[PDB]
Amino acid sequence: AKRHRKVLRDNIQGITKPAIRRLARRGGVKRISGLIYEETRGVLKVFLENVIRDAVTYTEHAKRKTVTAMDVVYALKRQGRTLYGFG
Amino acid sequence: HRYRPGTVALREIRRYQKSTELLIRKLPFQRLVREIAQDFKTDLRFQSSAVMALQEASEAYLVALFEDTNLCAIHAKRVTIMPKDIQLARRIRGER
Amino acid sequence: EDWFNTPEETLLIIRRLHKVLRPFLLRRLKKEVEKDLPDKVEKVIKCKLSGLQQQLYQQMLKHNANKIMQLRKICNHPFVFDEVEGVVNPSRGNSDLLFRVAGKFELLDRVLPKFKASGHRVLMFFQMTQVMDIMEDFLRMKDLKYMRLDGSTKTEERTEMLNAFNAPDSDYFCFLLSTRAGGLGLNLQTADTVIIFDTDWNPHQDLQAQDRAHRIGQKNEVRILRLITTDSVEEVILERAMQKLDIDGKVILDDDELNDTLARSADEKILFDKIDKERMNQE
Amino acid sequence: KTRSSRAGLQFPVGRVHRLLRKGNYAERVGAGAPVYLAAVLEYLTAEILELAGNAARDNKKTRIIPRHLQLAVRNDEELNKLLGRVTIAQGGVLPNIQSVLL
Amino acid sequence: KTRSSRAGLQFPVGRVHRLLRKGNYAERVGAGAPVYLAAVLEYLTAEILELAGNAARDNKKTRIIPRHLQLAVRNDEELNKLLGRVTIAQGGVLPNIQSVLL
Amino acid sequence: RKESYAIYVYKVLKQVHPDTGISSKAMSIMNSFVNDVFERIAGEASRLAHYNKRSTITSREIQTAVRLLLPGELAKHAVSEGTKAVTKYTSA
DNA sequence: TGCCTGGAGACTAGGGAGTAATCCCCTTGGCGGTTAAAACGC
DNA sequence: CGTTTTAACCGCCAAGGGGATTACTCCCTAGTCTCCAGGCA
Repeated sequence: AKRHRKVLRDNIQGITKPAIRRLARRGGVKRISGLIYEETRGVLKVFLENVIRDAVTYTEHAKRKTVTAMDVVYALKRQGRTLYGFG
Repeated sequence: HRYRPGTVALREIRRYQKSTELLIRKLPFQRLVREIAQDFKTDLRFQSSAVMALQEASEAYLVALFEDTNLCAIHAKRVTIMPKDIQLARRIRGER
Repeated sequence: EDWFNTPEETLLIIRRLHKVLRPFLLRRLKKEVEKDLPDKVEKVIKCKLSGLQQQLYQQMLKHNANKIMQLRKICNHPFVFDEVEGVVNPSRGNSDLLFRVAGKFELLDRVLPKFKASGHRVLMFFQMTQVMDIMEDFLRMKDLKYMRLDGSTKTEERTEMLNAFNAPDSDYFCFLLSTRAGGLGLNLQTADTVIIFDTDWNPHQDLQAQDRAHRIGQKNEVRILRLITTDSVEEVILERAMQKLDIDGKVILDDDELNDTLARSADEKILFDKIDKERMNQE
Repeated sequence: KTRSSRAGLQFPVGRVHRLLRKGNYAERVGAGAPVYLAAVLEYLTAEILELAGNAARDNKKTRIIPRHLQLAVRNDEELNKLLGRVTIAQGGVLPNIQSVLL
Repeated sequence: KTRSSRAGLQFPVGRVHRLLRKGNYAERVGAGAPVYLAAVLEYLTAEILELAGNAARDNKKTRIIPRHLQLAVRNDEELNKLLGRVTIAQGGVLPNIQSVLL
Repeated sequence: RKESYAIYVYKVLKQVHPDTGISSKAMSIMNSFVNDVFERIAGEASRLAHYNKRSTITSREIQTAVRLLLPGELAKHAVSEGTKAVTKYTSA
């Protein structure tokens, strides 16, 4: 269209099909169905929602407005999954 | 010169399991993190280390879930992961 | 650092800097080398924004709760998100309210007939990129041939566009150029009209873009107008740019009014009498 | 005269004792608890560093990287059981292709 | 005069304050924090007992038994997600028939 | 200042391998691992002394903590070394 | 129902927390240019 | 696998806003002593 490009791509579509494909290949999957993408996108969205909620609560308890790395480390440590190499 | 399906898949599997590179681009994941955090609180800043740790944790969880669903699919005598495979993996792990 | 940034003190520091800098920088003016400048021309025209954006500026319900960039985008033109078109004009075509939502587009509509009748090619310098697409859509609505250039648009197409513009009988009477992407990349010896858009916090690039209309050998009187909104962020930004220019000085809508601003002679007012009559009929 | 030399260790006994005191784990802390904890910590660190050095020498590398740490902690079943719930940044996953996919 | 009466709760704020003091959770404890925690505990027990009484009335029983508590915990999704890892004596969770194994 | 376990891990590495070095990322990972193990053992000993209604963290508490956290061989050798260290601390 | 110890009230003070003053560094938003990566089709 | 497209990565421009600091204040809670009634047998 000459008037405008009219691009409304959603932000959740940032993780594209080859990214999920590489993740599955790293996980050890040979052949991948076509419906895996939406499912893993929803799973990633739920996980990020939980972790971000925990980190936001942690950083709001300290009255700070910047989400630091230690906040995410504590949020991950709360859910029984400790991450190393960041603090 | 074309190859029969399955061999390039195995080559890519070997390449990715050997290396430790990030399989998700930085800017899309950062934008998604910011969008998801907008729902909890507006006008929030983010350090690069924070989004990097988020990306690392997400990739680790995703590859663990992919290994689990691959095992579940192999249990079904198949070589194709399906949505129900991931659902069963999440139900057995308890993080549903 | 302590003494250089001090500008008694400004006079002494400037005297020492001149005494020590004289063998470094050479600078000459057009009025001294060629003396072929028809006028000192420089113009700022003010306008007002629709109440729909004035309410948002006054209330800041979604801003005070990025703010500067969003305010500049709003002041530039509306219809920057799909919801705006979906609410105002679901057809997303060229229709009413396109040239009324902002004073910049009202002025553009009022002055386009004079550019068409007079034949003076107009270069419009822009800071934002979506504003360039909105201007392209508006010019398509106006059935006016124009040139579109932007940063990293194409490697070789820029040369073809420059060659086409340089044609002695080109049928394009306007071109849109990004301010940051200018870089003196075009020798504008066939145009005399310049439009300045978004405020460009860096006066260096503003002056660089404005100076394009004064190439050596130009025969037509140059007219450069900068469109600034009032009672908004744009006015404050213009004031800050003026303060920056004053600091650098120490180291470095009526038909008759628009006619007087744009006409070079009484014959141009005679020609624009028809445009004025058409504007009166439309009003 | 530092207590680490008396005990024969390389870890700071005083720092460990201070962390145990100001950590509010209890109201009193004995004198054998800091040296014992430092001994356990230095033993674990020595084991992990030895495994990482062996892994790096196998990969003809003279500088330990997170990949070598991941390989060393996942090869040994004991540390794998200990740090099973702990992910390591820039460590990836060990290469393991199934027989039905080869 | 008890501070719980002033606050309006039935749980003893003094007992919670003493437990937080001698529990070695911090070096000092506030005055409103024990009341807050007692109110949270009171609300939680109120919800649990309400759901247990509803389950008992549904089963036509005049007393609360561990089966009623288990049913009340497993029925509500909120408490199920909260109490997912804890197991309770007198087990069994949910009578349900599978539509695929008829 | 900013305290860390960098120099101690570096000395242990140079005492176990004199040739192979260590990077900053691996050093931070090792420091985080040391902190995690320290906090685990500290919490274990604290709750153990609390379960016995005690208030003095001693060698027995840390020994029970490491026997509970470290599984199998990783426990045994450790406590042995621990005992050894304790004995040496009684020597001087 | 009877008994008592944990709970409560009054007084003292000091140290951790609240608040003001100061500043720079990390972040946010945007644009240029290049190109390896993403999209569409058989 | 190909061909067409395009958004990600490295590089630059600008700004201002919390995250750091230090200094002063201040009042909340830790005691210590004296009653006493809610909780226990």
